[PDB]
Amino acid sequence: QLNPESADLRALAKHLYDSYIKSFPLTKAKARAILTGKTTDKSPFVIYDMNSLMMGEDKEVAIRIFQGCQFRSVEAVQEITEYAKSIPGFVNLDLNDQVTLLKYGVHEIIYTMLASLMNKDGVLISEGQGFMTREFLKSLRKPFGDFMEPKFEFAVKFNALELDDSDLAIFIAVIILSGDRPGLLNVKPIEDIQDNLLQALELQLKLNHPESSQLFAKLLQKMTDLRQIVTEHVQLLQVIKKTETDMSLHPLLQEIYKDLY
Amino acid sequence: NLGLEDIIRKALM
Ligand SMILES: *c1ccc([N+](=O)[O-])cc1C(=O)Nc1ccncc1
Repeated sequence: QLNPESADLRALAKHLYDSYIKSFPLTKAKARAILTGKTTDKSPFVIYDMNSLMMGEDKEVAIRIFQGCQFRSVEAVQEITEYAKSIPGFVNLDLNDQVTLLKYGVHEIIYTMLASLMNKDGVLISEGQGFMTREFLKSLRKPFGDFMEPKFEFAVKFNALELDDSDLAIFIAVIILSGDRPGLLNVKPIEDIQDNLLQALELQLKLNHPESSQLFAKLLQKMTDLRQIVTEHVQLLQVIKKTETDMSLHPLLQEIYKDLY
Repeated sequence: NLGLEDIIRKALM
């Protein structure tokens, strides 16, 4: 069981973890410390209704929200791309397949990292300075009230797997090396890498999660839920076009949504 | 998104 081949998989897990720490300053451990109220450095303010929203103040509306959250996500996309450079074999793939892998993968990784910011009560905002409640978000007028609730539904179940940053480093690498993306030119060298990452993930979860039989399968099922969240955005855009009701939104709420995804 | 592909292509440089 401990042999040259398993040692190589442990080495790959550590290489990915080290690169993950270098690439992503916003770790899961950091997010959870704030959520469970462990960090006494300027604790986050809770925004749970319109009155607290106003006390928290420190070209359709929805389209502007999406333009703004995509702009605020540029740094995350850059961090993800830097991380992908550290995955052995990735930079040797055809450049167009590297771009294709990242253009679909970044959205799923952003949602994975957004889950770290979420619990059943709400989500961290304003660089950890604020906490926006789930039920306040859900209470807002259509179509805005429906934006975030399926991501909370995903995050609560995802967080119950109790993955740590060591796990997440390999899981995110597996997401990037998805051989089933549309428009990929050479699928086999991608699959070759992903199969090695999958072996490394399998071993990592056995060593790190004695409590969870079928955790490997359950985590692979989550990749299915991530893709569905992304494709639900197309439907959300259609709901916005169709919407024949007032879609005005408080500017502070617009600002909060631009911090989400 | 062509803009997103642009950001990725430059970060890959
Ligand atoms: C940005 C800000 C908020 C929301 N939202 O509440 O649903 C969405 C976005 C956004 O642009 N999300 C996105 C996901 C996947 N692909 C493209 C965009």
